[PDB]
Amino acid sequence: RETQLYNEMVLWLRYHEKLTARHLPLLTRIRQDYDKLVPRVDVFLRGLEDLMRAEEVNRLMDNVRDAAERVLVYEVLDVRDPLNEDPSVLVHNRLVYLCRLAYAISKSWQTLSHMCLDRINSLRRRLILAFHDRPAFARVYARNALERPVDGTTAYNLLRRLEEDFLLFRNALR
Amino acid sequence: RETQLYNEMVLWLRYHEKLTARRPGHLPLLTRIRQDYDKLFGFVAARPDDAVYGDDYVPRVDVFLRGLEDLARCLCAMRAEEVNRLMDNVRDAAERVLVYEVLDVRDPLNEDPSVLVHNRLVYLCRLAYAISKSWQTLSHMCLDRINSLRRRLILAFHDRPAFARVYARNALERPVDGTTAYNLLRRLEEDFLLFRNALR
Amino acid sequence: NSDRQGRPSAFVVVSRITHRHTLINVLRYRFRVSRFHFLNNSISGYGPS
Repeated sequence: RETQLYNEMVLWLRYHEKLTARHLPLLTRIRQDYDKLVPRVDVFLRGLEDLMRAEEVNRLMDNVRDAAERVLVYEVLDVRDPLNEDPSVLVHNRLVYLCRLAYAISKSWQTLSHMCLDRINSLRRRLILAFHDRPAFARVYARNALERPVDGTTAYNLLRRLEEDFLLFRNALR
Repeated sequence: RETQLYNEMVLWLRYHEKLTARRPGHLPLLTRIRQDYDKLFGFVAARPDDAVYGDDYVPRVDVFLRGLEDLARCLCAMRAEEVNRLMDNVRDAAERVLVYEVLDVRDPLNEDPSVLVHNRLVYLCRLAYAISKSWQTLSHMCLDRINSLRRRLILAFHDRPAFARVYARNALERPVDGTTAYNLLRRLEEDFLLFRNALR
Repeated sequence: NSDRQGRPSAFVVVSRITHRHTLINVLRYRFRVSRFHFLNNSISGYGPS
């Protein structure tokens, strides 16, 4: 279906626009502790290794793997706190947790954004195939809107100017 | 009952584990003692500790208060409200151990690099005497609530001699344990199968 | 010490040593206590002198 894949390109792009519009308890407390103790974070993750039970680490890698796929809903393992009394080693363990989590958020941010660009690009292939369909006037305007790789502000403005394409698909597929 | 004090055994440990998960390893206080620990010995050598969380840190303060009392004795020359800004924030930090306050010390004294900066560790060591002691008071109160329940769960072994009754005590005949009790709690679905087989 | 001078201190020093740089260094050996205080009113004033 074409109206099903046009409903698909509306849904992926509003998904992508809601995503790229949208963490303060991540970035603020990392940056304020780094001054006292995201490319900044990885080198600081390299720095924290320069500057502990097995379980604690089992939860540590668990929440990092889980919140990388559960990107919206991030768990707050707090800190298990079986470490030494010094302010600096609990701080260094808690901040590695934030560096491992934010880098998991960063990798998730790159995978979600690239897939949102990919699936609209795969739908863009179907919509030039929608241009290839029979001969209607808005089919020609369908490609001329959509022969451009996926960008934030441009295709968002085009969605309000693809009010022609719904009268296309009624007149094309009924 | 029995599952009341078995629940509260889990309640205080999960109530404790959380506090320990949340330990306030004070960076601001440590930064300001470490600055002032550097600065007083410049004065002392001319004559014109670490883990602010250590159990041993409380007698480290108790010696280092006397280490400053021996250096304030050699330089016996300071406002009353200054001593009130000292002691009033100390008692609150002993009651509000989570949130520790810093004071820009009220500066009435000599402009020498001692008597300013010594007055800082007049306050930054009573605060370290406030945070480190009062953490031990609340924690030993948390450990005494658990060890009272430890006697209550000796009485679980005093029940009908089921095996998981004997497994209950053999997981619980130890004093406090940050790592052991918490991991131990997770592996006691046998005890949920025990007590329902015990008192239904 | 206190008031943009603190206090002045005068000396008369006899010396076998004639060389200047080896002479001033043994006064820095002697007057490091002023050199404690030569930093203290140097850090008290960023702009005073």
